[PDB]
Amino acid sequence: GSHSLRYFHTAVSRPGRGEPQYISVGYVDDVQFQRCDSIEEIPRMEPRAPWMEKERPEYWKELKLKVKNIAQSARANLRTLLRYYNQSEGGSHILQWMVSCEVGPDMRLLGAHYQAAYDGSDYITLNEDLSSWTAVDMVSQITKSRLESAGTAEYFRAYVEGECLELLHRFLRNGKEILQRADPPKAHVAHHPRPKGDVTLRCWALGFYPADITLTWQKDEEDLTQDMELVETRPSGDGTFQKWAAVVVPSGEEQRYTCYVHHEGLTEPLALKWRS
Amino acid sequence: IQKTPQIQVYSRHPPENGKPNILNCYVTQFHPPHIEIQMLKNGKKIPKVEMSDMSFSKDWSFYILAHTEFTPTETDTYACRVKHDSMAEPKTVYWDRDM
Amino acid sequence: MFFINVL
Ligand SMILES: *[C@@H]1O[C@H](CO)[C@@H](O)[C@H](O)[C@H]1NC(C)=O
Ligand code: NA
Repeated sequence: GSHSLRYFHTAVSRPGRGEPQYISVGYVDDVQFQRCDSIEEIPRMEPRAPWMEKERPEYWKELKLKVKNIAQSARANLRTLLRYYNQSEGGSHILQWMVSCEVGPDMRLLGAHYQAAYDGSDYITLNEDLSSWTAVDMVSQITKSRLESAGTAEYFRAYVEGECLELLHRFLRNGKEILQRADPPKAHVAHHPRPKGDVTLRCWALGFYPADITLTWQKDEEDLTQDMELVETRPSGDGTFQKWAAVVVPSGEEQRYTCYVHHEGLTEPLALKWRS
Repeated sequence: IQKTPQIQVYSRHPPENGKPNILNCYVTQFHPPHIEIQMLKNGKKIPKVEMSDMSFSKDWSFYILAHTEFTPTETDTYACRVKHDSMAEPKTVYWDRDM
Repeated sequence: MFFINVL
């Protein structure tokens, strides 16, 4: 039961009418707790998890100011980046960054992250040591030199060991029922005759939390890695997740196939067959 | 570095004809973030479509969930129609009760 | 809710 507070930030230099110049969504593990954005310089904030109703008004008023200041700073940085990469005005460009901290069961800090991308590609990453940076090119190497000359990671560590920990601790307490849980998958195999006369076996997993899961089909003396159709894990919209993996198999050979489900809420993997 | 959306249409709960449910359209793996998403019942746009906030994954691509209330039957068809700047034309994905 | 100037 390790836990993370994560924020996913996006700044857009020339967004469409009505679209955000700046947006960030905050999560604890796989549960979203808020939306912040700035549209035409107007900041807005919305709660997204029930425990956020326990926050004092001062939380939202400090947050509003953070949104305004972050949105302007990100816009300024998009302007500088356009210049250093000698790109054209009039085009829209994207600056993204992820901020997180992670604690263990005893609430001990285990790690933290700060990483940024420009136009969908890695730009700069803070290393595991929380003191040095990794760049990808000569523009981001300038950034690294600035941040290291300035000691800027000191102020990021002060954020990690200050407000990131504060909020992670408070949210895990106020949202304990939602957050300190693992819901195991409920799984079954569905059976679908095909026109050609063979069969689809679709192994389903529903109702699980958190999202991380593995579904695997195995025959017996055969590996089915390249035969499986696997959908990307997907939200049910009620806080749980679902997934399936399918294989096409000969009619009358269904009992040779086994679906295995691995999830942190299970004590041992489920092994499932088409029961019939 | 544009990335094309992947689209999945599915129900929140296993479908049973005549029983209220929620229809999901989950759109992932796209960049840049501007996206247009509609849902349609028997060829008619559904106005009451809710959108989650957009977020993004480890590889920086965006994702978003569109959802609406629905009661599946034997004779109604549902679609999700998506347009992104990586696409010359919109793509429609229909709901399949088996997927 | 933190931001570093990259340039
Ligand atoms: C931008 O243009 C200058 C002018 O020639 C050049 O020195 C610099 O390398 C360019 N930046 C990139 C990222 O190519
Ligand atoms: Na549970």
